[PDB]
Amino acid sequence: TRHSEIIKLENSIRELHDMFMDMAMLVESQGEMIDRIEYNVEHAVDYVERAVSDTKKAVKYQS
Amino acid sequence: SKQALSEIETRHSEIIKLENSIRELHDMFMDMAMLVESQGEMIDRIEYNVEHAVDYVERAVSDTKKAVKYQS
Amino acid sequence: DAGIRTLVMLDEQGEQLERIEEGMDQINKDMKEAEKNLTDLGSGGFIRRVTNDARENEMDENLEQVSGIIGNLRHMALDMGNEIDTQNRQIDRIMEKADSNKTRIDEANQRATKMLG
Amino acid sequence: SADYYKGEESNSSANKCLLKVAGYAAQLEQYQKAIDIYEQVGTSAMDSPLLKYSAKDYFFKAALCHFCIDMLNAKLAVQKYEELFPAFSDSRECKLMKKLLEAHEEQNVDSYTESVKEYDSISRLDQWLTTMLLRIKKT
Amino acid sequence: GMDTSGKQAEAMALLAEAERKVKNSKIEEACEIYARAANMFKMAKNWSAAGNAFCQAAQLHLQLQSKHDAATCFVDAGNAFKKADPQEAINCLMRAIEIYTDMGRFTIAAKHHISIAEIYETELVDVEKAIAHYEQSADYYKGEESNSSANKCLLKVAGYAAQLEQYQKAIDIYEQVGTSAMDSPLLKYSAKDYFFKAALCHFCIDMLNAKLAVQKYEELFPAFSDSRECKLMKKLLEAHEEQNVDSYTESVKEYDSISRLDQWLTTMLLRIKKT
Amino acid sequence: GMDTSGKQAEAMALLAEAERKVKNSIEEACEIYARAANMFKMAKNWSAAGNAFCQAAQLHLQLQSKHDAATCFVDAGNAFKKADPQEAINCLMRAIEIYTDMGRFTIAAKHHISIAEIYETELVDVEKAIAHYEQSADYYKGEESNSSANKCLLKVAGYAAQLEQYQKAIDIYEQVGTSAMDSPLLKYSAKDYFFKAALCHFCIDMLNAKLAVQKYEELFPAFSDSRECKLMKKLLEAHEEQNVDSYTESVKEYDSISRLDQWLTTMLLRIKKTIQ
Amino acid sequence: MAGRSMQAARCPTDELSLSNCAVVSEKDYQSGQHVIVRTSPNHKYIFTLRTHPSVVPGSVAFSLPQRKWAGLSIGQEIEVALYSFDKAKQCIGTMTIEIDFLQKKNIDSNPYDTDKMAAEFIQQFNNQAFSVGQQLVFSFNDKLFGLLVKDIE
Repeated sequence: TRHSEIIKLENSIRELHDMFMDMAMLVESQGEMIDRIEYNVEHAVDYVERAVSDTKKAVKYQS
Repeated sequence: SKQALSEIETRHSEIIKLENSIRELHDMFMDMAMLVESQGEMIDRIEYNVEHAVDYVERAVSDTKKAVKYQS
Repeated sequence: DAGIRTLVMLDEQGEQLERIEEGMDQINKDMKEAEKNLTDLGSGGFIRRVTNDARENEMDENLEQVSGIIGNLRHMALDMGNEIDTQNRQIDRIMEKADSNKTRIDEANQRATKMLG
Repeated sequence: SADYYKGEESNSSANKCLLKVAGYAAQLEQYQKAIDIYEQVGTSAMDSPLLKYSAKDYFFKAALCHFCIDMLNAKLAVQKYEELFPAFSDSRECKLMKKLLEAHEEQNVDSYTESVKEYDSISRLDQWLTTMLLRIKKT
Repeated sequence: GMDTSGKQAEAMALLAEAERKVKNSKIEEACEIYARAANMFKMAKNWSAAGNAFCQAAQLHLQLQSKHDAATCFVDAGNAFKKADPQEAINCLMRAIEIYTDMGRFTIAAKHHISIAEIYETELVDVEKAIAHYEQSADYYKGEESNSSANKCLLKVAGYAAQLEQYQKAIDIYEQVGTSAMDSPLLKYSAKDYFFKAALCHFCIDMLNAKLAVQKYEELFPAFSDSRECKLMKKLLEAHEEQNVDSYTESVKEYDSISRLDQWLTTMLLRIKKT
Repeated sequence: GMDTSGKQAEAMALLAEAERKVKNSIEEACEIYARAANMFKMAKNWSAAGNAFCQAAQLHLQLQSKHDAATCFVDAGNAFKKADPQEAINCLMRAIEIYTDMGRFTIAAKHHISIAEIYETELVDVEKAIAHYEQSADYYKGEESNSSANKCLLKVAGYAAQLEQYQKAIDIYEQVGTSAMDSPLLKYSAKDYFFKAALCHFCIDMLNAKLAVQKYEELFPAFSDSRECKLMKKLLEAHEEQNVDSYTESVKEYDSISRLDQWLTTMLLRIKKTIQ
Repeated sequence: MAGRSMQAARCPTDELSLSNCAVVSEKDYQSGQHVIVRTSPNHKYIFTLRTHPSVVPGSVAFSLPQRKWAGLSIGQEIEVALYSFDKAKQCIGTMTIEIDFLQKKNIDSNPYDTDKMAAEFIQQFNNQAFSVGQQLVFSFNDKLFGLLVKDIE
């Protein structure tokens, strides 16, 4: 009985360790991706703001 | 008896290893909670930025619609 | 408790991610329409009574609880893990959408700049 | 803020807002609002697998809030809470409050104090939970 | 099953109408309707001809003054060919990668490289070419500092090298990855597996220097002793030092009793034990 | 491979074209320089790409552009990261200055963290790394990013304790522990911070460490139940009598029951150095 | 002179194994030369070379007692550097050695003339390297003895 419970616990701990390492790698990758997307969207919003401001000023000057 | 207590110590030998493994898992849980919290706050910040962007985009679309309607 | 808090936070993050994806889709549709209009403008046992074993009962209960807790945490961890893969796939999809949207606005700006000259 | 969030169709935040509101309100000795909000949050989270297990804590909080009303309906409330969520029996909270009620039935403060000390030793308690426990002791 | 026939008929009718319109400024409309026809044919589930039509529409778009649309059409055509003649998908994805690197997009180019390597190794038998693609993707990610993708590529190439008997490359990659993980505050525990893998790679070369390798792994990372991998390693060493068959058999049975061994690990262990 | 030679030749041709275009005199020159530097980077010759990127950034800024120039400068610094850290550092400082001028706190903090990482990994400097980490922590605290600021402060305190006097380390550890005490999830780790503080206090003086651990026990009731508090008490009692053997026995027992971070051992040895 | 890489090999002849001499190939070195075998930074063993035609070139052959003393392994990689003894300081005056039978099957109590033992030891091991604590096998009266060097003068 001792061997059965001990081996069951060891297998459960190993499985938990494996899945936790898997989600740790996935979370690190996702954090890198989200860090990238913050900068990307910031640059995109700045660029579109610049372009629309240019459009508005040009149309106002021309009319 | 000497043999019986030697066997009892042998049985106890595995308790320390199990305790170390469980404390390892507890530390992993504590670390993962911190990473989840950091991701949550960063996602909230990104969502705030997206709300600002969409509000400005809607305002610009309204202005463009007004301009085309009046000019046309 | 740490497990539970992680689960709830993951739920909230997933909902927020869905919200941002919807926002990006709306952005894309509206900007496309605006550009087009502008162009148109132109069983076992954990006990062993060998020598009384009066100091082995409490260990069993702790072990029992730990084994049960680990069993539940196994399923719990699986459930919490399931969400992250879907979240990552959604993140990749928004990656593509944001890149496409950025390129569209850039090309629109280029066309706007080139139309005058 | 919660009303605005509901009007914006943005879920997963109204529940936490109501939970915090109930936790704050229970400080000022207003139980009906706290009971209603806690039961609403519990029934909302019961069907969600992610928060279903955590719903037990909400039920325990509601039971603690309902405990001060009167022991007669508190037992019934606990029984009712156990009836709707039979898995609630797995949580040690059910046995904890059962022992506390057994001790209180004959003004035996020693047993309740021992139970609270054991619960604190095994796991730390929250300030609000400790305050409610001391208030129950004052009875 | 009338649905498949109906979808085929609709897609071919749309393609014929697109051909008529383009035959009759016109380039933009022709390309748009051709893309719609390709999408309809893809929905029709005729994978080979759908991919052919989609790639033809992509080429017609290339004829038009446009780049990002061209590259998107190329990648979609490659995905369509994924379930067709792999060579056409490979060529289309190669051209898409060339265009992307022409514009400096490292991430999508490396993703496409990994995709072509994966399709080559899963469907075809030539994995060595996929090794070159994986190495190129890893170098690109290292240039972009994409730690996760570069680490995954390095691990995959090291595993394939170990499978192909390239022991030294696999051992070097595993040692580098383990050292990198150990230096960082996190991932240091997984370094044990890399050391175990690296030690297997070394042990297959010889048994005399296995003692030196295990000594290096132990002293460099004393905590590695607690890992059952080191216990199994020393047990294998003492078993193989003498011509006794029962020792390694009971060792492998004891280790397998806990958790099942993977295919690569099982075959590597059987190979080392046999020789 | 022919790829490297082809990219090198294309970069040279594009550099010549851009130089001729500017000599005649404008965005076409900047685009040509950027493309040439991209091909240079493709060729794996990390050196000499930064010069082209800097020229492109200067040409772009010549027409008042600040965003594209800043991004190009950041890319040039990344390219110089391993080619020449001196120029990568200069480009990163320039980017930080520009982003501060336009008020981008998040980007400035990120650049401050990157510079600190490069200083700690490539060059040999801790004071500069500590200053950069503190600046990034202040910026992120301004940006309500308490987690990263606290992490940076903890790293700075650890560096100071390892090399500098312990007053800053003691203050940072105590503040972080007090803040965590209120935080539900991270209240438990406050014990480790208080453990470090007590151990660091041990170095300053025995009676001071005793008073500090007593105060920590009084403030945090469960600290009395913690094994670290018992170990500190037992160790202080043994060191009061100048008994090295008991100190070593306790250290060995604590290491056996649980492993060490590889820094607690260093601090224990340093404490034992003055035991006499 | 600076040292060359070599592969440890099996002793070619049992007679040379009894002589306890480091056996090498003709192309590797010359008979009688003194070498130092570096197995690790802290493991340098001084041996005397005894070339034999049967030794494959590029390999250094060792006997079982040599492997025991130095912990060598058949096929092990080592370094070998030529060395010359300082007879002005390193000449051996006296050798107090302890002797324990290598084989327990034929242990005997027969008397042995220690004078003849010393004479044969000198004759077989003349101009050969010996260090304190060294282990070897010595054949006397056709009987094998496990000699463990204890003291030298």
